[PDB]
Amino acid sequence: TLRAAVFDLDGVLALPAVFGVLGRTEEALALPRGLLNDAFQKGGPEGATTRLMKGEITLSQWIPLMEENCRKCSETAKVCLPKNFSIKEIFDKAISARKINRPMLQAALMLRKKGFTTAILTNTWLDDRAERDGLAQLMCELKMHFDFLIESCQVGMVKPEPQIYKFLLDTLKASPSEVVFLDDIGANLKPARDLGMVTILVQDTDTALKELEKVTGIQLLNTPAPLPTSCNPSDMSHGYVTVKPRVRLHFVELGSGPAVCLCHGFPESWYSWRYQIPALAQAGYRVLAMDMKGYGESSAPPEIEEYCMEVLCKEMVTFLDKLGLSQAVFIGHDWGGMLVWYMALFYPERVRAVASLNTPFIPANPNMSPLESIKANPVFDYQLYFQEPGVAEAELEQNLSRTFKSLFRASDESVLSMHKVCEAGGLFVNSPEEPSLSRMVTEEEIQFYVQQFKKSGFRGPLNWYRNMERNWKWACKSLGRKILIPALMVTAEKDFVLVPQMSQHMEDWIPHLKRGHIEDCGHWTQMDKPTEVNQILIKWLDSDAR
Amino acid sequence: TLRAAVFDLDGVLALPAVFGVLGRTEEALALPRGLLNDAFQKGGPEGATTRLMKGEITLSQWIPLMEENCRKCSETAKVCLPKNFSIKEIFDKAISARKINRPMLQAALMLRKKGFTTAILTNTWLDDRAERDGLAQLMCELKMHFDFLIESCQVGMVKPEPQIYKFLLDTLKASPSEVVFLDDIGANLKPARDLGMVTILVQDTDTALKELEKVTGIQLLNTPAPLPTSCNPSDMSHGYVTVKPRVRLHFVELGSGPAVCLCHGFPESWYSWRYQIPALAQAGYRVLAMDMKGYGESSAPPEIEEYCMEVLCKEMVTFLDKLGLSQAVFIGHDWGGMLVWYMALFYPERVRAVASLNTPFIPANPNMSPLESIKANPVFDYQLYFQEPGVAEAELEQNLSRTFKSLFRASDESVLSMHKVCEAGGLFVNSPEEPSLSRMVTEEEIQFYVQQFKKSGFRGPLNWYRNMERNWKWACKSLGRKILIPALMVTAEKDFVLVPQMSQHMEDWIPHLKRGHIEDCGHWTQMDKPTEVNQILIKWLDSDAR
Ligand SMILES: O=C(Nc1ccc([N+](=O)[O-])cc1)N1CCS[C@@H](c2ccccc2)C1
Ligand SMILES: O=C(Nc1ccc([N+](=O)[O-])cc1)N1CCS[C@@H](c2ccccc2)C1
Repeated sequence: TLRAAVFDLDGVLALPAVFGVLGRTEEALALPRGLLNDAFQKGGPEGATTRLMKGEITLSQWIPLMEENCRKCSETAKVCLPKNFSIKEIFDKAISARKINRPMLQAALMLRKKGFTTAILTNTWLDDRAERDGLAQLMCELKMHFDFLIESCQVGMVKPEPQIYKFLLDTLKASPSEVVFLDDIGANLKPARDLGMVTILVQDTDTALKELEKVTGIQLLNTPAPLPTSCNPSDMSHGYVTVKPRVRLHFVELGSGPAVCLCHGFPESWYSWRYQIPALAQAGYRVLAMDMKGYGESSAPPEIEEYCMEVLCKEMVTFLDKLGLSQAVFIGHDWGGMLVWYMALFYPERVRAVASLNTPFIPANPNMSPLESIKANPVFDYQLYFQEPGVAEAELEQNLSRTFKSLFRASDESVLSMHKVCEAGGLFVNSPEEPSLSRMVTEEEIQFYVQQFKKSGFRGPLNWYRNMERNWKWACKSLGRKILIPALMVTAEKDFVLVPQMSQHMEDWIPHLKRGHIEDCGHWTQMDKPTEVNQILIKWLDSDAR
Repeated sequence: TLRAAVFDLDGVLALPAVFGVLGRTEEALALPRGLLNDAFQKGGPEGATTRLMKGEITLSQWIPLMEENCRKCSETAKVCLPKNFSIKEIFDKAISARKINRPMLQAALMLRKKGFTTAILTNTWLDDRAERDGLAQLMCELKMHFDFLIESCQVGMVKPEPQIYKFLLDTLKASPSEVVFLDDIGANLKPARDLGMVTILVQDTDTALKELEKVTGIQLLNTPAPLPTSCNPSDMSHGYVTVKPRVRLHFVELGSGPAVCLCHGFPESWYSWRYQIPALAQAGYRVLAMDMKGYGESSAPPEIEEYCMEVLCKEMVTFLDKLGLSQAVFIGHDWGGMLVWYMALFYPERVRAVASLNTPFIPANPNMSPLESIKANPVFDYQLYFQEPGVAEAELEQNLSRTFKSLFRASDESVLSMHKVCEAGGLFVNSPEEPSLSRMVTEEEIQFYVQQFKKSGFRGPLNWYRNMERNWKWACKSLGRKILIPALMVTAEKDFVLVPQMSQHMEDWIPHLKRGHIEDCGHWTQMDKPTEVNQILIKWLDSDAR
């Protein structure tokens, strides 16, 4: 019974095969057929290429040796190489053109999801070229999805030598009959077959995957669109900044490029951005996913006033100061969306661009108390329930698993009524003791929220709702301003608390506002429709946020 | 008696004054004298500029109002404004030209060092221009050196209104007679003087500083070159990455731009880079200053083999993987310098560029055991003392303060002999019990090292020396390679362990190697000559590392 799948890199996990460029070059330059591929393999086990693949020499030292072999071959073939012939240019272009074979990666991802151990086994080189970063980025993107990456230049062994296959089996801790090995080189497949491994010669991806699903008994072809890559909390870089004596802010950090600060809502976590963090970093951004004040590993002081928008925003500015960031693009959802509009209004010099999921920008009404404004909307009744210190804390803290399972539900999963919460006497009074698991979350993801909230509970989080008057007075100071930095408003069709129509007048205060809209999407935007959130954010980031 | 110094921004801490550009523009465009400065102040307390400075409107909303005022003024003066007249262009250029007044900043730094509370009090605006980052960067660089930054647009008050001065005194927690207030605007100085503050009208910096030193009794002019900005450990962003089940790596992170990974030596800390971290971040880099494996907040497993170069390097690659960095420039000192050359040799695709302080690159001799090679050099005797587990640990751990005070000494401060350490029976056998404090360190800096080493002691650190044979065998695999990525070798004249002459053959293996050399500099390069280390590293980074 199979339990391990091994993939080659060139011609299997990445296409077009860097190998196939020698053939393409011969054709484009009208050189004798196989001349370049012959110079490439010259000397066989004792030649320059084997030394390169074993890690004896680097790619830059190999380049002149390949050029000498090309000349020796051309002399024998009684031909002339072009005037401007460059092995470096040929390989720079070939490596740059080589991209991940997405259906092959999806298959390896599915096999690993079904309990297989997966590995990449590759004949590769030590790349010291000026443009080596492109390949580094490729290898980084691919390697994260596999249990092991075995590189010939690192192990000092090369396919087809039998030792590399015994090394593979030893790292896999598996007998050969338990292993599928996929390669585009028939000669490199032979030693695996000779040991009794199931082997697949890869020409076109589709046939290789039909052979692979026939042999594993797992559907890999024509399968539904998979979810974006999520985060394993223990595999992340965890950052901590003290913003004032009793307050520290925690964040998860991934990637390089312009800083993108992700601000979650109520009652959430940095982990609410789990499907966005890997995608935004892959898109060329440095992601800083916060635990907002009152949450997870960030400090949660008890005082109500520690949670007014003026102080929360001041602390986020201090957070940038301490990290040495002059700006960040700010992306918020829910209460984090409210903070992000206030960051744009009060600190435009620190905000590269601003985006909000669900939360619209609505200016303070100076002729009405915020209580009156909240009371006018029947959907906002739950906010009055949140006012009295200790009441919502007791109910939300009574059974953590029940709390998250009841809150975190898709629009079709009997959401939770938000009207007559005060009349009813609580949020979960008409809710089951043991709610069913929403399709948006796994049991393990729920238990991450339970564990996070065990530290500080709901006092700090509920305090974000307890500064209505304080926030209203501060917001009134900004009534003559306009938001003129790049801005994105993303609406969610089925969010019945933060309804798309509530955002209809935003243009009056943000004239150049850009929009996104997600249909069949409830309040929990990020986990409800992760693929579409990612597409809308990356498109806006690359156009408007550098 | 004075105890607080307050500085204006424009014309005082930053020059040329953005104000003075209206005059310059009038002259360059042959417009009536004061026409632009008159349109700028139009309406006085009720005009567009006051609304801007109070934060009622942003800089982008103000721009058309200033243009209307310019036209109204020109109509009255019976003149025409040019065809291509643009307030935006004028202000973009003026703000971009405005730089920190370094001697004024040095004076504020000296006053704060002598116990003064310092503040910036400024009439400024909410900057939402596309080029707002330049000013954001300026404000960031300046604000870090002060106790308070009071901005008119944030407090909704403006100089010369008396309320802003009462607000200043309340934030300073000081009576007016205790405050020096420096401003380039005579009208903005009057309310401070009226309250009884010592005031200084700033025209030329030199006269202002003579007035300032006369009044405080502190030398601020013609003073020696100050040290670069250091780090306060509690003010930094602290990062943590798990690289494998029992191993986590700690780092301090500051700035934005290409990732620069700082690797300390023995027996050191991330804090050994304290004078480099702020300077490199200011220079446009993202600094990651490590606690190397075995040190500070990083894990310190007991096994010798956990500290061989192959594993240390593999873990540093995993560290980049987990942070989502395809590359970093690697800068090492001492044992960190050795690791960084090995990162370049084994993982060139992950190393943007490589620099070493003191540690040369010397290839492994395959015809001699590493023990023999170490025994050949009399200065390397202390390494034989470090071999036997527990022996050097007991001596180095006996009195932590004595350990660091004995080790950390400048070339002229009776360093410590490194020959006949085994014969002598220890490192400190001819050393005093209570060593004097080196001029390189303060008592507080010593106590930071003491506190860090209290966690794991010297077992993990000494284990870096205990893998001679293991490192020699691994290094021999790289004997046919050359280092062809950008490389910097920095030599220290008076390092008598890592002598400059030991680096003389490096070109044979690193043909394009660049060099730096520091005269009158001992082993502790970073703290011995911080200004020169900073100059050499920033120059090489901007030329060779993007
Ligand atoms: O209550 C909110 N969202 C929310 C989040 C979670 C739940 N929940 O039930 O889990 C309910 C509501 N909001 C956060 C974004 S704006 C905020 C708001 C503040 C002032 C006025 C109107 C609306 C309301
Ligand atoms: O011992 C070293 N430095 C050092 C650091 C601190 C002290 N000290 O006394 O504090 C003494 C020596 N070295 C680290 C850089 S290369 C290393 C080395 C390894 C192998 C062969 C020769 C030299 C020696």
